Amino acid sequence: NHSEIERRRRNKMTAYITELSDMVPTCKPDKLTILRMAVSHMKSLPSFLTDQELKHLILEAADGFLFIVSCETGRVVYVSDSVTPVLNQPQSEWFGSTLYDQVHPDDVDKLREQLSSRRSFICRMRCGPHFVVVHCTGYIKAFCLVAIGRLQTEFISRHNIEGIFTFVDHRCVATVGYQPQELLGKNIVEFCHPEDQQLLRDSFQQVVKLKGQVLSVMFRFRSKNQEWLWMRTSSFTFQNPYSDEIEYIICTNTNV
Amino acid sequence: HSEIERRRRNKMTAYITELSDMVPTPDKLTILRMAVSHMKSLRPSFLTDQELKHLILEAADGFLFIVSCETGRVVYVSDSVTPVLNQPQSEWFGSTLYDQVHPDDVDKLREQLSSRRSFICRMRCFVVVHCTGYIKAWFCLVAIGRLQTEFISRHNIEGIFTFVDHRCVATVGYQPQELLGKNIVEFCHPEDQQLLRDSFQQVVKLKGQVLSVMFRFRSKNQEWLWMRTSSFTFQNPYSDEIEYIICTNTNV
Amino acid sequence: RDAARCRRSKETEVFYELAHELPLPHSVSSHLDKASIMRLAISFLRTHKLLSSVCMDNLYLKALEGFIAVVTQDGDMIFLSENISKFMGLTQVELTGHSIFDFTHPCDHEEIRENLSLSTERDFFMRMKCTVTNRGRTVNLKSATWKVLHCTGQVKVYNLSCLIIMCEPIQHPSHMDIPLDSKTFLSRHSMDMKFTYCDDRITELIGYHPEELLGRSAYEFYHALDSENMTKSHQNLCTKGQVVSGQYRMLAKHGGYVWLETQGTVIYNPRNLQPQCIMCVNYVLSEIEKNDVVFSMDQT
Amino acid sequence: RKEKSRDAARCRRSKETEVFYELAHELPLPHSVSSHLDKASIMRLAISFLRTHKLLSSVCSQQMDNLYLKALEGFIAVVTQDGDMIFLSENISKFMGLTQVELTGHSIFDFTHPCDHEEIRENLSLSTERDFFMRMKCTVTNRGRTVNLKSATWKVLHCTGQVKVYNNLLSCLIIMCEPIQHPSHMDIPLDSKTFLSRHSMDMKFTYCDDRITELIGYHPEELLGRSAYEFYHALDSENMTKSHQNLCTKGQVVSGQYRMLAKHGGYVWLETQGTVIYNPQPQCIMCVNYVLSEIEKNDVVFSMDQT
DNA sequence: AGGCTGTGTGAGACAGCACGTAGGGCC
DNA sequence: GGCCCTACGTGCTGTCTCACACAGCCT
Repeated sequence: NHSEIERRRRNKMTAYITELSDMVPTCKPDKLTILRMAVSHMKSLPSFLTDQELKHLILEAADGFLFIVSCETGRVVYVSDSVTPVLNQPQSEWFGSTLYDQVHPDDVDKLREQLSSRRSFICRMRCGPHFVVVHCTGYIKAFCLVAIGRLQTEFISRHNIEGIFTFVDHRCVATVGYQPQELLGKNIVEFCHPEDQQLLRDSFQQVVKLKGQVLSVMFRFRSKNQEWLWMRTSSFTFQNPYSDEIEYIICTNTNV
Repeated sequence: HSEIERRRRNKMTAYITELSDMVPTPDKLTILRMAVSHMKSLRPSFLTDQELKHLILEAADGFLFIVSCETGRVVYVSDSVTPVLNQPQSEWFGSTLYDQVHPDDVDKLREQLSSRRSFICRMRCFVVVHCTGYIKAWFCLVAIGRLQTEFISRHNIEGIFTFVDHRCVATVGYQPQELLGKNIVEFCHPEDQQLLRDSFQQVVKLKGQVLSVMFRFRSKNQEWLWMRTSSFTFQNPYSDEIEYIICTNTNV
Repeated sequence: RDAARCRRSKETEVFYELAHELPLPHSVSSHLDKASIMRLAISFLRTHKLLSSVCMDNLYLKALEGFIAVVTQDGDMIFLSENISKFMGLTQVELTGHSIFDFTHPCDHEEIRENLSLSTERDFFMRMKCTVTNRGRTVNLKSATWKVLHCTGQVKVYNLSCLIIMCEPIQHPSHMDIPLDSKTFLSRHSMDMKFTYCDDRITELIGYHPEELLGRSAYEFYHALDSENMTKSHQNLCTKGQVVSGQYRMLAKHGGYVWLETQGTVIYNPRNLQPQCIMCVNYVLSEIEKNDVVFSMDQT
Repeated sequence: RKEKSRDAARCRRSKETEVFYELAHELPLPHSVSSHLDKASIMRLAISFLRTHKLLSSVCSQQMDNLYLKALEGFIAVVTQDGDMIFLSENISKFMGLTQVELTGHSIFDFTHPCDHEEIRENLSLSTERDFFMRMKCTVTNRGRTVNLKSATWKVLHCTGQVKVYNNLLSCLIIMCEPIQHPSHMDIPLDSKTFLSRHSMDMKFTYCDDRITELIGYHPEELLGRSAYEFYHALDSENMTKSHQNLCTKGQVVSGQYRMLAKHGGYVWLETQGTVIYNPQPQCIMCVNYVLSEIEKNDVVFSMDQT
């Protein structure tokens, strides 16, 4: 219908005029007057933003810095001033050095192949020793590389449906005092208290049956020193996101 | 151009194949002849009124009844009132509509009856029916009927009781107005207080998935019970603000 | 170069047949673009078959407040009510055979797909394209505005699935036309289901003074057993825009409960289309029941 | 009466048109494009320019500077709290064809998949960091072939950035969209420290590159049909399942850094760029994994499969 | 010679727009 | 009556669809 389209266009134009009325700082029931005032305001103030503003806009969002390296030698031709707030390093340190020196000494095989037409790699550089990972991205021009650099008690133990140890986090060396290897391959029922297996068996048969809901139970675990301690567990069955099948039981053997 | 033409050709071929499958009896030209011949044997709207009623009564699962606008009298009622409302047509003929609904719902019908209409009432059988209809000259109204051990209790973040269903009288023994205002841990066994406290302070952290525990619950007569609770925290769908901790108490 | 100039003319002479035979006026039936003819013939044959398998009369459709619709496993509407034009700007002729997935919001496709597949009763809310402006003037499909339809029905199988859904619309609170009664009080809720403006009629029906409800969260009045249903209904209202609840108990001021039924709605800002507040209409289905018991702390 | 009344309307319309076409000259665009711009586009561009300049003056307040945009592999896009885009990077044409002039100022909800109108709404409105995926309309095919709008194919963007509130409260979101390259048409070189893979629908190893043996230690033929969830460290299971859900519901994802169990103990950090396949229904899922470090803590043993 | 696919053609109906006149409403 | 914002529609162009025209193939 022509009338509906015309009405929609008129309403859109009126809304835009109302918005421009508030946008102009100087400004008033009019349309020609408001347009003239907007033009006059715009007189005081080719691309929408100058090249000096896009840099700030990109730095605020991506939170990165521009660096330049030479393929033949790897010397840092230029580093943006924003390197200091990111890596806490003065421009002097980065300048005049080699990019291979500013990375931990096992990822050199990546940069060596990358530098020697688009480039993109993930590496780690020293933080003036804490190491951080930055997603370097950029292109290659006449031969030099230009690329901005962006930025980013208890022990979990899986189980089988029967109750076998299919995983042991490294924290078990201290939380329970047993080496991870020893616990693997043995049912969790054996390590339980002499006569407490009923509670654990019921909990294991219920966690797999109650449509996968978290359960909590307390028992008396043993230790290499032959002492009884109360450690709680939080058991819930993992489910495949798509197929929706039982993968394993995740138990967090929290210690009281 | 090419893609549009290819899609059109594929759609036409699919339609031809479907039409061929539909007919009982080719070279893409005899198919249309057979289809038109079959249509001629059969058979101005797509379906007749009776055929449309046979579908409406199977989808809505209701019936049709006619009532007067003067004294709530019934002139004619569809025969479909036998399967539903469990009653014969004899009662629904010459009687008053106000006498076939709940006594407390007379005012609603009285106001609604006296050009569209809609309301909800409960005819005798009690059930719930969503009456809808209009008004036609006769004045009469034409409308079509239609048809549609555990213990629950809420809890605050800390654990103070905030709501208990009437089933507490049988599940435990206390009255619904006694548990309110008293912490659940007070009613738990002294030995099991630690587990319940840990679960209550952990459920808030574990938001979105229910948590289950077990302990001993008291009763009106001094003894011990075994109640398994499945408590899950509640969050508003929009604001996602912790409001209350439901506890679907179960007896085991 | 004779069959091409002969068969093509022959096909049109045949395609005009299978079109005049359709149960439609000859003038309209003679202006179909060689594809709607089949789209209608196949649908008519399928609905006649399904009709045969299943198998004041002319007042049932008029009495009904919705439009009957039939959907098969694939999603091809094989029949629609003759009165669909009243609600949706589309008509039976031009919307009989098109895949249902072509006239629904992409986010709502999953619910329909689940519902179609084979407990036979079904109940869901879906958004269907509407081209009827508020003023009542029909508009072209190129400017369709989404409309929420409340659908009920039961899946059926014929000698091969099917579906018979009787969709109805939900009246807008600000454009109400159906008369009210003595047991209906309006109300306005904040976007998080927080009371912000309550009609003065609750003081007579439930037992709460209007000044005692402004601010308290709505979820602290529903009975515990209905919390799941109310949460689902509120989620549907937030995601779609309009929802009709079931039958949830509401706590009184001195004990017991009274049943209700809510028809929510959402109001949108006209400057940025940011949702403002939730408007609801409440019915009452009974009086106070079990008035000698105390459930919550407030009633105590 | 009528004769004089109509004359004033003609003069008013002429004056309005003259002012409208004079305003467009002020915009920072070439006169050629400016002259033929319709009135609505002129108003939209003026509004966007004023808003962006106000934001830059309020909050965001040289020899080698122009290279910044070219080095970046995405395109900046400022989005207000109402969904309006007040500025799009000039280089958006390459990734999506839609030129800056055509798209600038339009509502963001009009150029995104309807199913993704809730994630954007949540992210725009207020911890001031954002990292989410979105589906945006495109009009450029592989290798570059502009087509009409109605033939648009949705693309998935890894949107990153931080919100920013500027006093008039008004809040402008700044994002850095980055399209994910399709593995079937890889353009950047693949360095040595990488091994391709191909998993089934439910994340089961169906085919692994031969480099895995040199990188991790598992044989290419030793991992067929085994679920991938049996290898990830238990701490990263939540992140991995979230990434898998996003892959299923959005086509492509870039999973965050996690830990994968290797052979004879230890683990190596990995980053995966998943990509679903659509049959002209889904068929299979590929992945382009990365390796960040050598095996750590080789002696320690975690899973039974390593014993 | 039978139907089947791949290819371009002219013609009717379209939305986009701008610009007209006109009631009608503030002074 | 003095301006000034709204309400419907003439004409126009650039697109949309649809059915009509040569290439070619196993029975």
